[PDB]
Amino acid sequence: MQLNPESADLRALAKHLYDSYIKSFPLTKAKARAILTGKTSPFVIYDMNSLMMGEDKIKFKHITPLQEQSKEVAIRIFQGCQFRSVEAVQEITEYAKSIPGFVNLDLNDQVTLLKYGVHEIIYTMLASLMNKDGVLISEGQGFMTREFLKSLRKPFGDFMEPKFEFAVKFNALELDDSDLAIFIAVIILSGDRPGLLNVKPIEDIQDNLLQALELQLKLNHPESSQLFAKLLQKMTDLRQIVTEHVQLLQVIKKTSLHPLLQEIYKDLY
Amino acid sequence: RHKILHRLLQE
Ligand SMILES: CC(C)(Oc1ccc(C(=O)c2ccc(Cl)cc2)cc1)C(=O)O
Ligand SMILES: CC(C)(Oc1ccc(C(=O)c2ccc(Cl)cc2)cc1)C(=O)O
Ligand SMILES: CC(C)(Oc1ccc(C(=O)c2ccc(Cl)cc2)cc1)C(=O)O
Repeated sequence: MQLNPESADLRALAKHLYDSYIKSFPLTKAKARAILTGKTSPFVIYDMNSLMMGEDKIKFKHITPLQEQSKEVAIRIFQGCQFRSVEAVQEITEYAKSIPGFVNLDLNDQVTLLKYGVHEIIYTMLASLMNKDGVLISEGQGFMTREFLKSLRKPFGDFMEPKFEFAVKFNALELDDSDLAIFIAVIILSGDRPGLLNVKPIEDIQDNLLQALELQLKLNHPESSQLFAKLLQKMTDLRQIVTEHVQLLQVIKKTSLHPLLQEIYKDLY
Repeated sequence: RHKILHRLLQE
């Protein structure tokens, strides 16, 4: 079945992806997992009282005492998420650059690739910070409960719920950072994003990422065959939630956002 | 469009 030939590179690929992955992002899944269980204490926001007291105890990077904050928790929260998304786009861009061969793609296609993959890999990586009760925030300094989010007014309460539903099923796969490094790499190099004009060199890379992932999944998960196909089917699900997130943006929008994000959502799908 | 993104790839 499986041999030990020049698959040494496949493993060389995964090591390289892991090493830049672990320094590209703040909180690895390993680290967040330890916080979600104890060994290491975030402030828990379950309450409007805990909210109002959370913004006091937690040091959010996007806020400064001198600036005007909207009297509107739903809006003060969207603010932080926008700031974090802007930062996440930059961290994902840096990671994309470390994927062997990416920087030699046509720069117009690197842009297209990053445009469609960012939020998918954002939702993928968000699960690493979630359990069934809530999600870690502020580099693990805070913890916002799932049920408090759902209680926010009007449509904002419907933003994070699909993400929780995704994370629950997705975390049951019990992937680790080493697996996550190669999976997001496979996401970024999706050769079926709309608007690509030099596909073949992208597919060639994705295949190398795909077979490196499969080999990684067999070596690291003896207790579950078909983990590979299950992940691929997850990439299908990540697209649907993006489609469902945009429609929600529209609802709110017809009732703004950082030029980088507006740049990303403009003419998406 | 994609000028902010295009700029980040150029680094
Ligand atoms: C930032 C932007 C453009 O749009 C988002 C809008 C909302 C969320 C939330 O998760 C959220 C949930 C509840 C509240 Cl009250 C506030 C925010 C995340 C992203 C994106 O897609 O990058
Ligand atoms: C890379 C990643 C996943 O970056 C994030 C980017 C965007 C968000 C959000 O959209 C969000 C939604 C709800 C809340 Cl309460 C807070 C943030 C979260 C994390 C990380 O940090 O590992
Ligand atoms: C980079 C990071 C994690 O970005 C945030 C993303 C989301 C939030 C929130 O979920 C939130 C909760 C309550 C309030 Cl009042 C405001 C914002 C905060 C910060 C930060 O800045 O540390």
